[PDB]
Amino acid sequence: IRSPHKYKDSREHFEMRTHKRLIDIIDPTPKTVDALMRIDLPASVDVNIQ
Amino acid sequence: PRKGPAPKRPLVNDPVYGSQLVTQLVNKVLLKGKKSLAERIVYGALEQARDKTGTDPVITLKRALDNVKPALEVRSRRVGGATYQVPVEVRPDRSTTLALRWLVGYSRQRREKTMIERLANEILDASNGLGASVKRREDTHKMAEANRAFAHYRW
Amino acid sequence: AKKALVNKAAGKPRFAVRAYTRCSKCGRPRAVYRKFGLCRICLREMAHAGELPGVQKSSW
Amino acid sequence: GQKINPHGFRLGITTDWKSRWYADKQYAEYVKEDVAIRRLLSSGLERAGIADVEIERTRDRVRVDIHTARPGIVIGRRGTEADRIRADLEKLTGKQVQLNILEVKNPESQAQLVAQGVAEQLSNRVAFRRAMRKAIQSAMRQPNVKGIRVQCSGRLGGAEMSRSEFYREGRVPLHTLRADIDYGLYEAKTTFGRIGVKVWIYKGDIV
RNA sequence: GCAAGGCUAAAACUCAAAGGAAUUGACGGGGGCCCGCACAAGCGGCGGAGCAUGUGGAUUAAUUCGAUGCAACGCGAAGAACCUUACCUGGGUUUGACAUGCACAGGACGCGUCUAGAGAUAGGCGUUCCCUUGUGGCCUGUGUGCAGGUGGUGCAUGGCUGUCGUCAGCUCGUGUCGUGAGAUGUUGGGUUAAGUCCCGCAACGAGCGCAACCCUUGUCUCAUGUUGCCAGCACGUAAUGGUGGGGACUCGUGAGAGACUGCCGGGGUCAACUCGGAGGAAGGUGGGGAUGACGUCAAGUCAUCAUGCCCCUUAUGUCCAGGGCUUCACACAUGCUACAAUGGCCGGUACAAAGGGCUGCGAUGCCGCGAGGUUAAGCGAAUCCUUAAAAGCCGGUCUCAGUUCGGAUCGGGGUCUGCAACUCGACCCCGUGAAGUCGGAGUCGCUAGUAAUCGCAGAUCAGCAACGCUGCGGUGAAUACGUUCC
Ligand SMILES: [Mg+2]
Ligand SMILES: [Mg+2]
Ligand SMILES: [Mg+2]
Ligand SMILES: [Mg+2]
Ligand SMILES: [Mg+2]
Ligand SMILES: [Mg+2]
Ligand SMILES: [Mg+2]
Ligand SMILES: [Mg+2]
Ligand SMILES: [Mg+2]
Ligand SMILES: [Mg+2]
Ligand SMILES: [Mg+2]
Ligand SMILES: [Mg+2]
Ligand SMILES: [Mg+2]
Ligand SMILES: [Mg+2]
Ligand SMILES: [Mg+2]
Ligand SMILES: [Mg+2]
Ligand SMILES: [Mg+2]
Ligand SMILES: [Mg+2]
Ligand SMILES: [Mg+2]
Ligand SMILES: [Mg+2]
Ligand SMILES: [Mg+2]
Ligand SMILES: [Mg+2]
Ligand SMILES: [Mg+2]
Ligand SMILES: [Mg+2]
Ligand SMILES: [Mg+2]
Ligand SMILES: [Mg+2]
Ligand SMILES: [Zn+2]
Repeated sequence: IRSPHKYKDSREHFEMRTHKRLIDIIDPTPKTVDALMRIDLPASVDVNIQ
Repeated sequence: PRKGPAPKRPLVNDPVYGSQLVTQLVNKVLLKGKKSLAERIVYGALEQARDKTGTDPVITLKRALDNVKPALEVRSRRVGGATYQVPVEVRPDRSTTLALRWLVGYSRQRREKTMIERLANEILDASNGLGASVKRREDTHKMAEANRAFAHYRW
Repeated sequence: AKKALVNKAAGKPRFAVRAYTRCSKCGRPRAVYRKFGLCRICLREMAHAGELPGVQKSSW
Repeated sequence: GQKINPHGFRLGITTDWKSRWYADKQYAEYVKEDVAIRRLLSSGLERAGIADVEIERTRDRVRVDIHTARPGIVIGRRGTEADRIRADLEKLTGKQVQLNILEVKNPESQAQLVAQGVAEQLSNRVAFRRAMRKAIQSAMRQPNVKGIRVQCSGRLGGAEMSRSEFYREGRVPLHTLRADIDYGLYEAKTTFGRIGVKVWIYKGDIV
């Protein structure tokens, strides 16, 4: 509801998107797996290594 | 509307009976979006129409509509401190509409059990000039032919 | 709300069903979302301000 | 009232978010200390004129970019208030904090610095029409400014009945999505209550 | 003067005005033109019944406060058994549940027991880290300022919001005209959804609005291949794309192409623009959203927060247990389920979309008529669960009855959540089977994937009074002569 009191019929719509990508299945070479995690990703990017 | 006339919608030919008059009847019977239900009523009543005559049913249907199409309607108009009815000429595709509404309407309050035998008996009684749908035809005509004195104010 | 009731809802109550939520900015007992911890009012200024990431106005 | 916030309407198109993190489970955790950092900074550093506060957090490492018109004041005598509030910013969150008090290039083409400067003058018994024309004429002297609106509303000089007045120069197209419209709100602490100062600055379309 | 009455003509007293012309607006049962589900033309309702929910009044110890023509009334409340809670009765407390500053005195705290409805009070115990070695932290004591107040004023206010109205308007700079308020520009001719644009003119410009920029849906191209897809290979067991694998098709989502009166014909000052084509997924704003100019209503909110005054401080602060906010001669309002055969019931079978999931989603198995219980796989998820969509289709039966319609109310028996289901939760089983047979004067919504009807999901949330609200897809109409009237 927009108003702080008694105006039910006036409303907002907020969303929250979340993007997913890069399901890459690279070779676990022990030379690479060091350099996979050396780079600083930005603050607004999450990463899992599963 | 203020901005002139609106385009009207084309009706596709009916597959069982190759006529657009049948598919214009199923849209009058249609309630609550039950169109496959509305077509079983119209197809079922037309099959019962040939079971009591032997004749093709849409020929019986067009004879039934020609006995209930009005030619003069009786639209109302106020002039001063009094009102009256002006007899005006029904354009033809309104008379198709206004007669299909009377067949569906007067057979929903008819004395049978199911809608198939209610609708079929009203079609057969209108193609002989007997039903209540035929009775509103001459009631519309006798009302409009009792007011020829007011046919000079036709907008 | 009243400042005693904001501290009471923060602590650990007797009979753990007796707990509830308040807005983390103004301490409002109603219309508090669980994803944010905020009421309907404090969600609306903070989303316009760009102060909580990922949230903006939707049109479709 | 009737007009939307100019920052949220252009969020994700023209302007940009202030908090830069991600939280799949620890979201209300992060918001509850987000609204505690911003209380501590806004109440205690108001002489410096905070433009805004950016908080980006990367896995138990929160970095606070706080902008001001006057970078030398909050540091003081080689960190007597800078690392002081940084100490109270670690007693707050329980985490090691990078702090950066940067700059403002022109603190006259910057709403929330223009709006704070007018309300500081409104809390000095200055005539309100005099304070509103200084902020406008100092802003149109800036190069990349094509328009400014300043609105003050409240009791406006100790009058009994509240009213609202606004001036404008240039063009402020609020209905334009491609426009770069800055926006500020600050609240004068006068002796007759509160006066809200609103500033809209138009700085070209899009880069 | 026959009369009606004419002529001459005061004052007491009372008021601070009474007037004249012009100006801007508002209004008219004035005029011209124009629009809008405004009417008409249609389709389905509401007002009658029963229940749900809010409100008026009444009641009560209290039924906390706010909202009150449109623009209050399934509104604040996106969840009142305790909590929430602001109210009532009663029991406690009083630098206090919370913050700091100053003055004298040294562990806070924790677990466990007893008392009490609880709050708290006590028997106990574990105990001073820090150099309470001076100096730190902390503690209550003891005060002091103070803290605290959902106490008042929305007619002192900020903020935020409704609203006229998503109506097409509202103004300014310079010039000119008028003693002046003011006028002109913004009028006139067309045209537009539009102060949209063109042509004229003592006006020339400019700004805020309109349009555009953004999101969503409608077609295509390129990139892309898992957890998604399966054309052609191989396995297909169990037919569970299950497997090797494929980049074809969809789809997912990045980047782009596309619609502009661009092209043709007629009309128009050759102009704006309009009527009709061609090509295209789409044609003149393609559909819908986001977006509320200057202001109006002393509109709403001091109970989101903030705040100026004002009041309370052994209480109008604050803790707790029970009760209330759910009462009930009535009245209104918004909905739901109905009054059946275009239907009910039973059996069989088909086709979605958008969402949720770790204090979780519970597949499978097993027990129960059933709500459920139990066991436990897989899954922070295009992977697993939610998840069987319901209408629909086909078959059978009922046979127009207050009924095999309706499912209120009441009797009995249960399950689950929770410390706790009496006041006052939902769901399940068996029994019971009320009013209601289409609704008076009146009144509402809707112009197309709309109305009508059918399910599914989310938020708040332990559970829920969810028939609400915000969304999602399924099936899918009837009409519009027209502008006289409201
Ligand atoms: Mg609760
Ligand atoms: Mg006059
Ligand atoms: Mg008029
Ligand atoms: Mg319309
Ligand atoms: Mg009508
Ligand atoms: Mg009723
Ligand atoms: Mg009340
Ligand atoms: Mg409503
Ligand atoms: Mg209670
Ligand atoms: Mg007000
Ligand atoms: Mg005008
Ligand atoms: Mg004028
Ligand atoms: Mg314009
Ligand atoms: Mg627009
Ligand atoms: Mg008022
Ligand atoms: Mg009021
Ligand atoms: Mg107060
Ligand atoms: Mg209580
Ligand atoms: Mg209530
Ligand atoms: Mg039944
Ligand atoms: Mg079935
Ligand atoms: Mg079983
Ligand atoms: Mg059947
Ligand atoms: Mg009866
Ligand atoms: Mg009957
Ligand atoms: Mg729930
Ligand atoms: Zn809040």
